[PDB]
Amino acid sequence: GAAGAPGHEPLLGDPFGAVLRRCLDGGGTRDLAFEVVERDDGFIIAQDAGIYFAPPGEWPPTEQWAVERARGRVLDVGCGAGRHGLALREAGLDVLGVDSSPGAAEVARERGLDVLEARFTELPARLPDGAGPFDTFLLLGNGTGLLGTPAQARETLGALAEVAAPGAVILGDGLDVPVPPDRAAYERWNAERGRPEGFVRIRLRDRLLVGEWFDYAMISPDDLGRVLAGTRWDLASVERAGVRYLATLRLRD
Amino acid sequence: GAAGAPGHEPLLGDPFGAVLRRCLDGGGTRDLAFEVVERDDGFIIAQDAGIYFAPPGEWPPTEQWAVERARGRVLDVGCGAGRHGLALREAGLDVLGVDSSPGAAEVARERGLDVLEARFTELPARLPDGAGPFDTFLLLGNGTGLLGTPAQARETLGALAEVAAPGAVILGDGLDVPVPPDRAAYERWNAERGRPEGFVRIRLRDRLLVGEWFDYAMISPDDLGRVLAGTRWDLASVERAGVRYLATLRLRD
Ligand SMILES: CN1CCCC[C@H]1C(=O)N[C@@H]1CO[C@@]2(C[C@H]3OC(=O)c4cc5c(O)c6c(cc5c(c43)O2)[C@@H](O)CCC6=O)[C@]1(O)Cn1cnc2[nH]c(N)nc(=O)c21
Ligand SMILES: CN1CCCC[C@H]1C(=O)N[C@@H]1CO[C@@]2(C[C@H]3OC(=O)c4cc5c(O)c6c(cc5c(c43)O2)[C@@H](O)CCC6=O)[C@]1(O)Cn1cnc2[nH]c(N)nc(=O)c21
Ligand SMILES: [Cl-]
Ligand SMILES: [Cl-]
Ligand SMILES: [Cl-]
Ligand SMILES: [Cl-]
Ligand SMILES: [Cl-]
Ligand SMILES: [Cl-]
Ligand SMILES: [Cl-]
Ligand SMILES: [Cl-]
Repeated sequence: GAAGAPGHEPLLGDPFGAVLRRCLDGGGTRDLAFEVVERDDGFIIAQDAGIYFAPPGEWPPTEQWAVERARGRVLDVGCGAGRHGLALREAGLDVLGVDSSPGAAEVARERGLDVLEARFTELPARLPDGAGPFDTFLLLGNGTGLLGTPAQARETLGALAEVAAPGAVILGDGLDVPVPPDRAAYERWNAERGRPEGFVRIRLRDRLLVGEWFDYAMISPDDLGRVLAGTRWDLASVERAGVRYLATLRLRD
Repeated sequence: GAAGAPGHEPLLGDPFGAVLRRCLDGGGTRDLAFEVVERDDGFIIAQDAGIYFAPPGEWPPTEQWAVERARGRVLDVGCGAGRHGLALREAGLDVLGVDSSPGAAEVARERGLDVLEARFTELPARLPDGAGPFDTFLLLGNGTGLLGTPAQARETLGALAEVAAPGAVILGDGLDVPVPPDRAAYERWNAERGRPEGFVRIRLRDRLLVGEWFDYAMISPDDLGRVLAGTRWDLASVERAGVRYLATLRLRD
């Protein structure tokens, strides 16, 4: 049974940024605020917003490796509260963040990171002329699964190519997870609806705010190679730590 | 917009116990599993399930005081994963827990607490003859707000009276919180619907499980005294720590 009644129901908004702002205001520690995710079948999962404020030593190893390898002019793509870009800025690198959540951008700015609020496909138009071109793009925090469906992902990758320096790389992490029977049932629903395998349609919920539906996935390295076919990016290497991986994508002409 | 479609929608079940079981299986530490609460207007809040496995030193002070004052035969009413009763059992007391969630009861049992799975009003019928009568009842974890609406609360208090020893006490904690404009709007909806002030109608959500709707409240000490009028329990004392309080209710003939 669905909750809500006309006049007493959740409103479209920025729950992601609201959660981050509450967490920051409380000290940016764990167990202060939680990100809640609802799938389009009503599946509910949550995450502690403190992970967006954790120091480099507490990140998954795939994220640590990406930040240890970053060089040159860096774009932190979907920077959240800025944890990756902030670490690079303190290490002396030229770093810019981009996030679509207005509240997330404000939090990241408050912490000290320059951030453009924009959808990724809008980057070539909204960036200043003096920004970039970028040598390293960060797509961290299951970044490869936040590119969207293959269509959307190739559109984002094309925008990144337009603002990339020759020889640029994407350092993007992802998840290669087993499929429980629950998840297999959802994949059957994807096929009935003519949707790509591996993707879920989810949104964030917080208090009486709901976010817009977006596509999310745990993409294996092999499925990532198929997305890159037709784009200027090549999968160059993959390193694994358990179910996580860090992929290096290399740009060509 | 509501999530879910016929055939791909959440099912009635025991999300509370599912969350506790996942947390225990991971070591019972923080940031493993989260309790997600949905109000009947779609308001979403979450809590870390690790709080149900925390040691006495990490509890709110009102809960610590109640366990420090417990004496005699103890009933832990709504014992969750058993944290309060387990602490008393290790200190040498005769303790029994009661919870309505089958999964919660199993977790508490696995940790070492004797637990009856029952609704509170069923206690006189379901308890063995050799159990009790009880000198101390624990209602901890905003316990006074989990008694339900005044009607339900007086029914529970009557059941506890039937299994109480002469001179028994309830040690019950609660929350005396300010009312934000959001919450004031919900209180106006309560009045439109002929519902008691202070109560919210909520349910738990986890994965594709939903729990039953139940009533929940943050009741001030003065409102608690009104509930007790008509029952054999008297509000004897209140001690405060911030917005939390610990009330001692004393049984009379
Ligand atoms: C992380 N936070 C930082 C400060 C320390 C405390 C903590 C916190 O704020 N909430 C923690 C998180 O879970 C608690 C317990 C939890 O168990 C449920 O099933 C449930 C239903 C809930 C529910 O329906 C509602 C609310 C809160 C609900 C709630 C719960 O909240 C309202 O807030 C909005 C309106 C509404 O409908 C808390 O333990 C209660 N709590 C304890 N101290 C409190 N102080 C104030 N001011 N508000 C509180 O709520 C509160
Ligand atoms: C607390 N846990 C203990 C072990 C360590 C990891 C952690 C954990 O299990 N999930 C953590 C918690 O948030 C993550 C990130 C988070 O961000 C979102 O917006 C979101 C949508 C999600 C979503 O729609 C779905 C799922 C998971 C979603 C999810 C997220 O999950 C599926 O699980 C069910 C089906 C589905 O629709 C995680 O970071 C991803 N993650 C990282 N390692 C993982 N290992 C496996 N086996 N599964 C994972 O998921 C995973
Ligand atoms: Cl988490
Ligand atoms: Cl450099
Ligand atoms: Cl900025
Ligand atoms: Cl596609
Ligand atoms: Cl919590
Ligand atoms: Cl004793
Ligand atoms: Cl038992
Ligand atoms: Cl009532």
